[PDB]
Amino acid sequence: SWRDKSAKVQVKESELPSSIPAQTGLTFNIWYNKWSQGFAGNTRFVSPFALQPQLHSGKTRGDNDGQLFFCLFFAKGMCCLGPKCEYLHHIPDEEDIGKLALRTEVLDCFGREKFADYRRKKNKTLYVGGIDGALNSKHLKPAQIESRIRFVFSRLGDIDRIRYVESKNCGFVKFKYQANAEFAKEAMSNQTLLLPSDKEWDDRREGTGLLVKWAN
Ligand SMILES: [Zn+2]
Repeated sequence: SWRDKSAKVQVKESELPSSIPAQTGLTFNIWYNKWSQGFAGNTRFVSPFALQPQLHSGKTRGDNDGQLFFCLFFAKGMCCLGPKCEYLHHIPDEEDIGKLALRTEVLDCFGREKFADYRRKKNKTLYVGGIDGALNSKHLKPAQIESRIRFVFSRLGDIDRIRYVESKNCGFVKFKYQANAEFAKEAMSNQTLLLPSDKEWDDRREGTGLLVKWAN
């Protein structure tokens, strides 16, 4: 259990671009967009960092300091603080979500303004696009592709239903809880769908990262 270990450091500070911003801060998007644009290709970059929930999740100072919000850098595999982090480093669970419900209805699980409030039904469904590209056009059949989407998303929260739609090169992932959809959107954006066992793994950065958006 994540409760029985310290959160792992995911990256060294020196691997990240300077002027590291606060996750809820004024400049986060300027900084992150600049980061993204530094990568080659015209299509969405494939992030060199990734959350590995089992390996990475653990206690942080946030767990002991009354923190209710989750670490955005953690979700993206790029928190350099590990157990020093004042935000949470685990996958949101029912208990966390209950506490968040009492605390706010305008902020997401990361402490940012909710998407719905700047453009009653809580949206818990994500559109996942660019699947073929995130596999470097590997020849997989639908059963295999579905298994991969299910695997990576199910480790980010309780899944209500998942659908892979071959004709549209996309998937739809509906979570039981909005908090997990919020978390998973940040975790999976720009990710590869390749696995270490794939012949293509070493060349994963030549793909195009997953497109993950709120579904209609
Ligand atoms: Zn963190």
